[PDB]
Amino acid sequence: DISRFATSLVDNSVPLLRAGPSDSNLDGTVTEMAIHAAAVLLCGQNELLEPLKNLAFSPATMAHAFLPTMPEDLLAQARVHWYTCPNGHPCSVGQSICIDCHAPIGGIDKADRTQTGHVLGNPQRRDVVTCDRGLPPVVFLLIRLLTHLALLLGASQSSQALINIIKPPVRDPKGFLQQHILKDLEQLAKMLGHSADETIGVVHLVLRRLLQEQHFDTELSTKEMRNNWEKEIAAVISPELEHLDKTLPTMNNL
Amino acid sequence: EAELRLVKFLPEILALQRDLVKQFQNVQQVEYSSIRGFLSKHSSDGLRQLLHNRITVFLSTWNKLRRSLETNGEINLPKDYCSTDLDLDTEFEILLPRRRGLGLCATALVSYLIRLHNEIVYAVEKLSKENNSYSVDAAEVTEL
Amino acid sequence: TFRHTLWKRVQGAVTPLLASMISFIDRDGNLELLTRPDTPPWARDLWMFIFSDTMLLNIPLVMNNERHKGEMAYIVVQNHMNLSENASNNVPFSWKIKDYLEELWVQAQYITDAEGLPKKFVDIFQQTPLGRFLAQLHGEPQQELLQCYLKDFILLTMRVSTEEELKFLQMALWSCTRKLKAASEAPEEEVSLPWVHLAYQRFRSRLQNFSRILTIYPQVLHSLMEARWNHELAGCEMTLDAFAAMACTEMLTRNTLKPSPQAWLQLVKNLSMPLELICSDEHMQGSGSLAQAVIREVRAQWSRIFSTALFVEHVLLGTESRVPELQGLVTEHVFLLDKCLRENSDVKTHGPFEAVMRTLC
Repeated sequence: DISRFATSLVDNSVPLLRAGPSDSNLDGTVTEMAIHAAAVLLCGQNELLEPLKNLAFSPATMAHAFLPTMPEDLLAQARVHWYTCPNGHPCSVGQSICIDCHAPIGGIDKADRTQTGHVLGNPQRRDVVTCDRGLPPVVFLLIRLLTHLALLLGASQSSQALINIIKPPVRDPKGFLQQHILKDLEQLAKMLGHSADETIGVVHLVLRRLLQEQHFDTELSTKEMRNNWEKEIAAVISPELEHLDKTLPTMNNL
Repeated sequence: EAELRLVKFLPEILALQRDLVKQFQNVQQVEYSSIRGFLSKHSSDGLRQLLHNRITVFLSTWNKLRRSLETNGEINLPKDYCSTDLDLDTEFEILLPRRRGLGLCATALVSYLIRLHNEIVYAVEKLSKENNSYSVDAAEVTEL
Repeated sequence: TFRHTLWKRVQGAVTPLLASMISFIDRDGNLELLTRPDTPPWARDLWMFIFSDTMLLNIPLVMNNERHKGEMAYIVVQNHMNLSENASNNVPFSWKIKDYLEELWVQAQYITDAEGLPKKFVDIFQQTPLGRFLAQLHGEPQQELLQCYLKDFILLTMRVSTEEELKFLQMALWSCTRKLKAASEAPEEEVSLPWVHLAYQRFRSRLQNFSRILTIYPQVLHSLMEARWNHELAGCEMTLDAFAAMACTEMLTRNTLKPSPQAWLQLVKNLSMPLELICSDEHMQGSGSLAQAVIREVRAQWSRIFSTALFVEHVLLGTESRVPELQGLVTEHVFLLDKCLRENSDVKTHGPFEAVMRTLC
């Protein structure tokens, strides 16, 4: 794979660029992120980020598996008194009768709402960060961004599988990721407070510390072990970002 | 805080529900599925303007939260309802807070807003240790 | 017999219609205003006048024949106002009158600017058949109807629990509308229901914070009765809110730390917001000279009790929950600050400034 990508790059046969790429001053940015992420993928052999290789190089693996960092029903950890009657009508009065059709339930079960794949909505309107399952917004959002860029790489090198894995149907499945990374880096600039290129360097450090760690689930079978994998990857990613007070002057000086 | 700042719009939409439940003397069916057509057939232009402001507020607070409502609600809303950005030309059944059907959207939103408010108030209930059961019901709800 | 078949057939087309028509005459117990000798003549007159018109009280034709077999979901007569058993709204057909006045106000508001409303809307109501019907009524019955209607409107648009609170809000809105009529180039000769709405569209925040004060401190009975008796509520501007603020600050300064310390502080923070608004200028734009005078002293006492609240906030609770040795000094020092700032507690002045810092030192 390394030599084949090198050959495709020397003679301008890169699958990402097909004479129709992003035309702003950010196709280069997403290209450097893509090259660095792909290098982390092919150099690394640890099973912690093996799901990343499975997502990128073998899109059929995640053609059915739960794509991570996605809107998930909170009715899985466990009381506000919203109980649906057997006929399908919710009730909230605390053997009563339902407010509709007066079903003999009340008083005087798998709730699976989580979906699979790229359930995220249109990236154009997204200004709120979602902190869930005990993940600080920093590491959550960074994992979100790396997932987006890995999916962009996979769709570029293998189109149809990722076109079929996304629930929002679009006529340019590779097209909207440019503004996806637009809004992602915009909210990175807002939340981190650094400059745009400074945030790019911070993301570079975040994605490099995955490569410089060569010391659970491989295909992310279900939601709970996927959350567990988020848990075990956040504890590794975090300390480098905690030590950003000293690495920032270092990177500035370099 | 991004979705908690929308609790301030809770009373207005609540009035929009009440000023419909009282106003709608049951004709046994919903008319043509268009809010704009409903305003067109509405008699007085002043109440037309008032209802227009109310529907615009409701649609604005619904579109920004429908993606959230798709997973953060406590009632199983079918995935097609929380899929498109509804506008003033959508089905009129949305405004009526029916417990089953399209109206189950609107009610759900209201529920979330309640669960958006009391929950953070719940945190205060975990701080002072003395509970003031000032639990107003969803018809006296005001700016207070 | 065929005659009985006809009798039933005609008793198959009036029963649903009569059931529907009753729902607009027995809403909030309107019917019991007819079968009661104590009702004044104007009550029955207005009841008949309102019921006789078909456009003002338009009852929509319900067609109870084209629906599939459902449940026990018969014609639901709604009651907006939560009344007691066998109770009745004071003014006949209160809800419909309020709705009609509100829609007329909306028309006048969207058809005029912010200045033409008070006169154009009143004239528009006067052009209504209801308007000229009340123009027919005069004298003491007009005042009795006004009191009944403004007692009814509070129940419609608020939530009240005790009748004494209801009387408080009644005379508060009465004084508010009297003040608004005073600045209306019109004498005390006439007054109309419209103004009761206009006052609610002007001083809404005032009655709102009044209600929040009375719902956050439920024992307004004795203190407010004494404030009303010793200090009469004479005056065009409604001063009962300021007077309640005076009574609240007075008997809360009385019981400094008498109840549970954390509970006392809790009540202080709950009532902080309303007296904060009431002593703010942003609410006392049209207050009278007596109101602008009493708010100064109520703000001074509020500042003093806020200082005592800061004293009881941490100097014992937060860290002295562990060690009780200093509780005596904390308990006596609030009284020493009281004895230092009886009258002048304004920390904006250098004198009491240095006094407070020396006491804390």
